[PDB]
Amino acid sequence: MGTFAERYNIVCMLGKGSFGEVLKCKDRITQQEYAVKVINKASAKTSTILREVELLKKLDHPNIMKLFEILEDSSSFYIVGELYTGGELFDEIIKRKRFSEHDAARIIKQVFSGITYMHKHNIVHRDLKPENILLESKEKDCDIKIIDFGLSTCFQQNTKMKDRIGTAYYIAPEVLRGTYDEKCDVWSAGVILYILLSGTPPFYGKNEYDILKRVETGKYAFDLPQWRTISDDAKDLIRKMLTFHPSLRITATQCLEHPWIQKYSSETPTISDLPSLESAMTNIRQFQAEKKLAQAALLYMASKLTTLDETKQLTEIFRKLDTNNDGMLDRDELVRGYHEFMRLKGVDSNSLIQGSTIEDQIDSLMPLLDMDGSGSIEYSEFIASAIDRTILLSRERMERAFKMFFNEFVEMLQ
Ligand SMILES: Nc1ncnc2c1ncn2[C@@H]1O[C@H](COP(=O)(O)O)[C@@H](O)[C@H]1O
Ligand SMILES: [Ca+2]
Ligand SMILES: [Ca+2]
Ligand SMILES: [Cl-]
Ligand SMILES: [Mg+2]
Ligand SMILES: [Mg+2]
Repeated sequence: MGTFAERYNIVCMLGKGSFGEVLKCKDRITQQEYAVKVINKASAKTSTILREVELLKKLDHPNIMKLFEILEDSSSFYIVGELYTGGELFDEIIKRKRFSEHDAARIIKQVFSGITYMHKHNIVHRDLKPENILLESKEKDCDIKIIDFGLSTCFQQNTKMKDRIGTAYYIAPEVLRGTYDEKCDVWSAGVILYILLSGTPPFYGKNEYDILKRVETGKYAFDLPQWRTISDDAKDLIRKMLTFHPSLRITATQCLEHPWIQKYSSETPTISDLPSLESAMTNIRQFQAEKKLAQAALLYMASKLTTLDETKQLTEIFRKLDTNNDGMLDRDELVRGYHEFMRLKGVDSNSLIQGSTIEDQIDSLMPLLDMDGSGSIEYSEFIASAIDRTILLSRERMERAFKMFFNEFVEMLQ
């Protein structure tokens, strides 16, 4: 475990939910701010708790809440995560009341990418709804972040503190029968998508009694007038997600790959991205030239101590390279991105041999950037190798890296 009070100062409260309370805290050395969920230990239901929390920490996906550490004192567990300032997707729906097909697809693609990644890691959300999706900031096209999952097996929730009425719109019919498989998240995501495009829940009613009665029948329609102005492709995706029988309901990956999603997720590099692509390429080569000790040390600092404001350019590059929208870079995506980079420069990729091809270059690189051997370059691995090492050289950040384990320490990093 570890000592929370030594490392962090509590600044203010941010919210209260089912499992505990969420506060803003500040790292005493770096002054970097974080969100911390504080859970009373008597609420447990600590060895297996830390084991399941460890899996949560290693989730590394741009649309999933990022957790940095779990600390403990005599009364509480502290789960310290990235701080998001844009509020709940719920509030954005209220303000806009509904979204263009282009805007809805961009939002729901991120939900699909996050849920796919969760399911591949054997995690079911079980309460997916707009109140549990935060915007990372107030910036226009910012990433959304799925929150509020993973603790239901280890800790006792207070049913009162959860917004039951809100949840009811979103629950799959099999949940009313005691079932919580992966497919229930797909149904909830389909309710979200229905709402993004129409502004209205597909299963609706005055109060919770009428809503749940409609959920149990599974019956919904595209009868509202605004559905006449919405494409058949979007309706086809919704019909596949809101299938009554979970066995016939499509998977999250099939959601992510649906043609309607692909049409509006064509982000690809352009001439204006060349400065940052060139920046990323130089830093990656330097990273791939440093020894296994330096590399693992750099990954640790980039993934835990960098800020959203410092990774924003690299996050846009990552998204443009991520052709299949799953929030990870596979071998072919790096090869294609390399080819696109050269094309944008006006350079024939065959000039490289005069001393190997893009394909040989990437295949030699994959074992060095995929430090965890996952088969793909996750977000934190890309940032660590592509970030300018200069920003990681902050004295405060070195101080924090040291304290987690000095004059010699600083030189070794340098
Ligand atoms: N990472 C975060 N950044 C900012 N606010 C958060 C974060 N996590 C939770 N919150 C706030 O705390 C509330 C309850 O959190 P939760 O119990 O995880 O649903 C959320 O609805 C947000 O208002
Ligand atoms: Ca990908
Ligand atoms: Ca990996
Ligand atoms: Cl949490
Ligand atoms: Mg205490
Ligand atoms: Mg919540």
